[PDB]
Amino acid sequence: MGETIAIVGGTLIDGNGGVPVPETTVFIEDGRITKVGSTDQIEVHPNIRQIDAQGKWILPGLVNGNVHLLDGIMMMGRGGIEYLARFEGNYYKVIEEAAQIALRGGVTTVFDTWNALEPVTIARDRIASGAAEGARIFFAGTLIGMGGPFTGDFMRPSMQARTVMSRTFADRMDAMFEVGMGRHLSTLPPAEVRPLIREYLERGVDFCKIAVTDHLVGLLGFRAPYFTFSERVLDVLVDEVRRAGVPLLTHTTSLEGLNTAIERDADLMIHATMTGQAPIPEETIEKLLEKQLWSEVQPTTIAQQAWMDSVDHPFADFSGRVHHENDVRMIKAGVPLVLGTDAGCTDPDILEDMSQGELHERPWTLGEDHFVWMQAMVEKGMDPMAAILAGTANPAKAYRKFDELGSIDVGKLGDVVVLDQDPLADITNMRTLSHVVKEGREIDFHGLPLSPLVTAYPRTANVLD
Amino acid sequence: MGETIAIVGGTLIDGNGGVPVPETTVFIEDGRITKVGSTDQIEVHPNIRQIDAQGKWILPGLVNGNVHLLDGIMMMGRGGIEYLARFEGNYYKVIEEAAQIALRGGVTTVFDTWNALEPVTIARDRIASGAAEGARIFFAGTLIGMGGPFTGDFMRPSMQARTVMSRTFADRMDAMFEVGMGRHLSTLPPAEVRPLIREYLERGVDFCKIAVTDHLVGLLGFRAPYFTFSERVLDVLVDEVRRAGVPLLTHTTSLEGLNTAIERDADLMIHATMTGQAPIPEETIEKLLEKQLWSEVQPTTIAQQAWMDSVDHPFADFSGRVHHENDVRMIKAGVPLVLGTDAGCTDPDILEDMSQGELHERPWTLGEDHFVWMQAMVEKGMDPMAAILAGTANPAKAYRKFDELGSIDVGKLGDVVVLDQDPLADITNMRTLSHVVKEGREIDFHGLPLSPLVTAYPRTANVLD
Amino acid sequence: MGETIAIVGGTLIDGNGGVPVPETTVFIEDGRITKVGSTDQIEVHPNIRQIDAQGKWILPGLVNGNVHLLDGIMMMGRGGIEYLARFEGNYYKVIEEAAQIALRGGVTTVFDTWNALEPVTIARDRIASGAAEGARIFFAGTLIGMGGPFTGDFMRPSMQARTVMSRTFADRMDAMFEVGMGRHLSTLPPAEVRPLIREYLERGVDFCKIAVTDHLVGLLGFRAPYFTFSERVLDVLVDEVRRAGVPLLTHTTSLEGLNTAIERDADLMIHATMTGQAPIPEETIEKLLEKQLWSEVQPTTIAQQAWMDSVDHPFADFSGRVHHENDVRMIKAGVPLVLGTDAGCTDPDILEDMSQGELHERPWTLGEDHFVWMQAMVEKGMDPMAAILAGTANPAKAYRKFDELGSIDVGKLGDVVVLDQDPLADITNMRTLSHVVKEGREIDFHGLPLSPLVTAYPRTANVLD
Amino acid sequence: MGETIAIVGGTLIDGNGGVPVPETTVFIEDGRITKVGSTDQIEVHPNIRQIDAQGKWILPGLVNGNVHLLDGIMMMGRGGIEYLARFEGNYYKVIEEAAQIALRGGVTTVFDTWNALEPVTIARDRIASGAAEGARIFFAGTLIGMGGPFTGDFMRPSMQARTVMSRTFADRMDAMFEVGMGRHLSTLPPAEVRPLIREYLERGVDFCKIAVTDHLVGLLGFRAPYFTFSERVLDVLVDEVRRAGVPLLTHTTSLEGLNTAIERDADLMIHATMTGQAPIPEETIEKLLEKQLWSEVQPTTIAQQAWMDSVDHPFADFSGRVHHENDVRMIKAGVPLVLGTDAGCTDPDILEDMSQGELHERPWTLGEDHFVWMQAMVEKGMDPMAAILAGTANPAKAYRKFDELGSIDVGKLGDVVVLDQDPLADITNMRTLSHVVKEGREIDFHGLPLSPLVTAYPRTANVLD
Ligand SMILES: [Co+2]
Ligand SMILES: [Co+2]
Ligand SMILES: [Co+2]
Ligand SMILES: [Co+2]
Ligand SMILES: [Co+2]
Ligand SMILES: [Co+2]
Repeated sequence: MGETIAIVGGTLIDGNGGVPVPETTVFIEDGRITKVGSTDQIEVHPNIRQIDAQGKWILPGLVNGNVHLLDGIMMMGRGGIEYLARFEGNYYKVIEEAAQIALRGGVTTVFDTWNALEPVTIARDRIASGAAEGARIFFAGTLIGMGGPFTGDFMRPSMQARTVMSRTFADRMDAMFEVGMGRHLSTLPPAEVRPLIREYLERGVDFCKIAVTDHLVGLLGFRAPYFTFSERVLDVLVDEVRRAGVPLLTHTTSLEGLNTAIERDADLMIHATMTGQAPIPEETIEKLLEKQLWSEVQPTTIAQQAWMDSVDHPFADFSGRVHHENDVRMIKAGVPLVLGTDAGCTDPDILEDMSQGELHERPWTLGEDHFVWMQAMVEKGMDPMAAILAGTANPAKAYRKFDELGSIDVGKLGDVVVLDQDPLADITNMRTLSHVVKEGREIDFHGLPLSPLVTAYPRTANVLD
Repeated sequence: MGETIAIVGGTLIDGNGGVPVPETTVFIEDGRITKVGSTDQIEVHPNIRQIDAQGKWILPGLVNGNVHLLDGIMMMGRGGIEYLARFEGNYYKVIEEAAQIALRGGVTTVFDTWNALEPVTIARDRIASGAAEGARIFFAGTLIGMGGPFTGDFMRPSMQARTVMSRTFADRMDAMFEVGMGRHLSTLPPAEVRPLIREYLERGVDFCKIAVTDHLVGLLGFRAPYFTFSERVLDVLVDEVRRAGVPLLTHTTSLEGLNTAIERDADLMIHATMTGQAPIPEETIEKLLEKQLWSEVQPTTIAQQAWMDSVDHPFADFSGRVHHENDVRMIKAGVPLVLGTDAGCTDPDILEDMSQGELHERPWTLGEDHFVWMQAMVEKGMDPMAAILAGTANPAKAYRKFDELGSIDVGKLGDVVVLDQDPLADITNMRTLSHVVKEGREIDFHGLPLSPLVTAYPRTANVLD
Repeated sequence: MGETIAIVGGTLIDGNGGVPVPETTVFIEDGRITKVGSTDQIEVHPNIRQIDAQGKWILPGLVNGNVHLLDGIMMMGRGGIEYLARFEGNYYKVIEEAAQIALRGGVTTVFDTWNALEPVTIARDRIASGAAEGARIFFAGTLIGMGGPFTGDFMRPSMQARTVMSRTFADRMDAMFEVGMGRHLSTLPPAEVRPLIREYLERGVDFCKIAVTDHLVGLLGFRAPYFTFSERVLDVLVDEVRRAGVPLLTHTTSLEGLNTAIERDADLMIHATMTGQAPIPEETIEKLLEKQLWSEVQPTTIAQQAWMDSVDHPFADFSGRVHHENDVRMIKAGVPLVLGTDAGCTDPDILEDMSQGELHERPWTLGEDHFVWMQAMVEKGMDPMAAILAGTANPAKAYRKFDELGSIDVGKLGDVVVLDQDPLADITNMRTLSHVVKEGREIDFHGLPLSPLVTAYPRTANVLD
Repeated sequence: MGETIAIVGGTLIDGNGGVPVPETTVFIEDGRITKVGSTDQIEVHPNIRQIDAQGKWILPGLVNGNVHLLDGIMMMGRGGIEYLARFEGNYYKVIEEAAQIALRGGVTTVFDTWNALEPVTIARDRIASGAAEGARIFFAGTLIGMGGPFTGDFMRPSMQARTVMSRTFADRMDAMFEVGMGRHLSTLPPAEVRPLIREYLERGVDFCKIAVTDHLVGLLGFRAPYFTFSERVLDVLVDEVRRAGVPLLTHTTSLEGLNTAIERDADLMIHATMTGQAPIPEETIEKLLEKQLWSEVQPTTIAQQAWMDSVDHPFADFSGRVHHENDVRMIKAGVPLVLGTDAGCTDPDILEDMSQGELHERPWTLGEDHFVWMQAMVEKGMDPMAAILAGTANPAKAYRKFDELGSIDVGKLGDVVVLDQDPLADITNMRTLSHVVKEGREIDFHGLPLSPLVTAYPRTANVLD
């Protein structure tokens, strides 16, 4: 799948954190970066495709450490039934479309931390083999110990999908997301858990995410967290994940969940600063610093948060108040940080419901969510370069892919983006994409997605042959 | 549109109620009945297709006075969202499939008293023109003064679809069912109602059904009925319907509603015997007998009603108790009765939820509903011949189509069915279809529907190209 | 129960609409007004109690044409169960306390248009006989054709009390409000309705209120009104009310309901300008003018309405937008208008839930609601004198009590209030009460209610003997 | 506090499990047992009150290891609001009434494992001091880590009290049950949990019950259990409980919860056999046998469980199926068992809702619950003597009160009951009480409760002075 190209004469930001290098040239052959250096210092035979990066900035291909290519954030409110019913038969194409939408924003690698295993496998495999366009996918499959989209984990007091849908359909959806690893694992002794997780890991996942704490925030609010498992069952899960040799992700929503994750040396802790609206103790930050563990955080911009607060939004507490303070203090301490957003490609019927306030700097809008993330983190005092490293090298490191991707270095995959303006002068300039390259192949990124499916709109009631 | 055929040597039950005529032959040319006579009295040039009816019974094509080809009854519980979301783009084909399923049951003409106008129009016109297969369709479009499937008229206290769906989708679905004739009509002065119903009737409906009473039984139960309109607004609606020259249907759920419908000389009174679990007064029945108005009734069988009562079903009061007694008394009195069922082709995911008891002699299962109706009515004392007429000639008379269909008479359309066993001996023998003929064309009815859509099952999550 | 007193030397506003008379004296003997005229012109032997009305204004005792002394507005949202459970055993005392709270605001006569018959009878009879303090009560008992507080008439989609209370208690409350005249009347033929309403009227009510339209606004919103009865059953009810010789009240929520009420010559039409957010036609206003019928209207102040609109309040449409326009146009046409508010004495636990915006110029706060009403109507262009007549003579006339009360005239009951400042200069000066007299007895109105019950607060968990 | 009496000539079942000792006499002085011996071996100076026990059986005062004197089980369905609103002001008297109803059933000591702290304190102290009648009370106060009756811990998907009640009342009720030890504890670091539980234990509780697992079965069913706290927070709680010198109780709803409780050497494990409908592993039972820890279990009888299954009751899985099998296996293994029921004195309006089947051998009906427990356990194979010990000596042992009560031994409190029939011959004969003695004082137990409060019925709407 690799091709050959040269990105010529731009200011290079290679993702290793150093001072940027002007008039630099990147040379990619057969997918891989072979030469990085000064323009005058190396030659481009004109049988070779070139991009003119003069006056422009060269960055590695962007990396999102947490997306849902079947839109999971939606399923936690309105729209789950209609979306899943509408696209049954085509989930892998929904996933490919979402990957393409991510690619349209410069993101060449996505890490999907919750999805239905079958279609995300199909889509990853098709994208890897050139059979389909889109960002490179690595996935967890399901979240261990969490129920599917029609269980309590996606209910609200006034929103209970199972009251208005067939049990059969609901069960069929819950099964394709749970894959046998749902809430019932909490009823089992450790020796019955071990084989189930061992078998699950043999199914081909790139990493494993465990629900250390509950996923009941839609039902109970933010200040009543639980643990999904006893700690010895949790340790069973963790040990089997280590046996399988894949990275360990955690889902936590309390201070004690966070500490518990830290003491398991999690490779990546998803929304680590979501802590039941209780402030993270200095001790916990000191552990993150001593152990050099990666925390993913999911912030809101000043504007989005203010809008949320202005309408008493139900998820105003997800990133607001004490969690905002957590983000600020984590930044100021210099802990290892990873970009992730829970973003997905939201159904247009649900988008059409939304006010302009809801849409402006919306954190879950796949394709723009990473721009917004970097903006929000910089609004909280993060250094623009660190913010770029967060969306580039850091997730590669956390997921153990930094030998293949995440920085522009010889031997690594030729994923690259070119920006018209300086992202270190203004982080919103990350939006100023003009070229996108994946494995040395330049992408017509403005013409993505190739075959609109979810994003096809408006919708015709009776399509005539 | 029409073809030529002859049905030979069967006992004729012609639909006019007379003594059955043995060793009879029916001859059809270009869609029209040209000869009815004794067998040995008419030659069949044997280049002409023949059906050997010896030892068999010949009936007119069956007629159902009330169906919903988009399954409305379903939308009054679980399944509306998934069903409408899954088949958006294809509603007319859902309707054609249901029409074919009706045809598979011996029904050559269906009267649809609530549906979405655009797709039922498309389907009717394509079936009429030969572009699609199915029973002949006549329709009301919407019910004047009723809300769409995501309004109060389909809610239950613990079933509120709008709480878990996008407003945009809900609104789009309510608009294609309401077509501007929803609950808001109840807020208008008469002079502003007039143009809306005038314009509605210009959209090509075959008849018009008015909500004399409410449709809130799902929300409030059976003992709290309302009137939808004032008397003078009702005067406006009725006047405009009569001026458009189409039959007037009514929806009534109370004794006063029924009386109000009788006083307007309604052409057909849908579930006339549903009257708030209050018994129909003798004077009302005597009004029905004197004005000779058609009542559609929707009974349950003994087994079904008993299952319903056993599991304390929400709609046990639809046809149970006082409504059963109403049915019995209407039968004994000999009022004019019409077969109708509110049946539709139910989504297989919803059917798969059902127990054997729910499914057995289920009244809303399109394709078997009319058999079950006749069984149920004969269980209550109806004369089998009367029941057969209720499902052939009587609907045609009520809808003013008896000049074209509903009996086997010279000049009428050549819609015919053949049974292997005597329906007058045992009404369940209506199920023993061996031949079905529509407008002279014999139908391969065991092979319907042609292109399973709703009824395609099981459903595949990811269909590979 | 009458006593003797003289109100000396104040500017008299007698309620007949004329220019106010300065230096006037009102002389009451044994409950009745015996002399009204110039101060110099008549003598007060000093064995006689006097109030010094110098520099002050003399008005008749205030009259509220619509209250609920068991707080009905509350039962339509949160708090019904706890209130009714807390005060079972003492409803007549709740009612007396509320009457006393009305008296504290200058209101000497209240008309209660929905309540539980037994306790409102007990309280009226006790207040009339001196056994208990409070405003004079006249009542309807229940609203004919409406369900009790635990039926659909007080439900909202997210508020269903019967899901969390005993059926037994709920039924017991529904019975004491319905008194057999609930929703089931809609299921009956006219000849079965007649005796039930005839019997109900023999139970001792002062007037009868009929639910011409539905009471489902909490469940369905404002733009889906129904009629409770067929018009001939409605006419049965109306005729029996005329037979009984008591005033006819109507509840309407649509233009057609309003017209229907008008064509029955209703003595008082409660919230007549509540019309499904459709504008009242000129023709309907012309009928009100030609027939000189009384309309009660329930407006909001500019401030309260703005607050409601600022928080998307669920009952923002009760008096806002088109209904505001209705009020304005009714005022500008000069139709006969009556003050009423649906106000009650709200449980303090429910008041404690409320923001300051909700409480400021709240229309349903018994004891201040009439001040607010007059303010709101004057904000809409009503003449202050007409606004005073609306809360004084007009309800007396509508309910046919103007021969006994509602104006200061010889022969009438000696109900009087004294104000410190001029209500014709600023209508909020209606708040400046300094004396209150009922049947010639001066009231220590600042010390009401005598025996706090509902208003007793805070509430002690364990009261020790 | 104590009195003097003698019980003469009965078959003694003393609570220590030995062979029953015929023609025995028990002698009590100033509340204390001083003599147990053969009849003809001890003289009764006949100025001393006597109970003729000839032909009768003498048992220790019965003991219930788990009740709720404010009826908690009720609050998990319908009735919480009405019950708490109706009796605010009088909670301690509700508690005393329930204690008296326990006493009416032969129960002289009750252990209340969830209640509101203030009123249960008041009631315990007044019963202890002679100021009120009833069983001796020992209490936990609240359940550490559980929400109050208007939190998620008492919700069902279609039962959300807070949707129809004032926030103020709900909050006030949640505060008096939680006492600051609610769900928010799960958000805290260990060092901030420590002072709260330290201070909680200083408020005078007799023991402390910890929510090891969740209390969301009403909301999520039985197969989705969680842990309330991390291991180290649980360490803090347990450490502080042990340091306060009171018994440690646990609430567990999973196998891992049960194992976690066993590993902490809990003094009593409440509904130990409720384990997510997953069978208890043999190794857990063997742990119980080796550590000899007390398990409270809450079974259903055959009839009751069968009624429950017949009507598909929400709590059929509380004691049915795998939990029944757990009970059976625990009985066969001979683990230490304690009688407890979660029973309370249920509001008569709620009882009046119930069918005969619901009421028959109902496990939560205080005053009969312990009889039903013993019946249910003997139905599962328990030895009647063992069952009797489960309801006398065993709770006293688990709560560390066996030095004072639970057997008839010299030095212990003179709590005694007399039966007319042999409970070892048929366990239902535990119902044949003829005498009840508390601390030497014979109780007029047929005359309890003294002052019906909750149980006063029917309820009068308007009580005239
Ligand atoms: Co060269
Ligand atoms: Co912007
Ligand atoms: Co059958
Ligand atoms: Co004199
Ligand atoms: Co003010
Ligand atoms: Co029994």
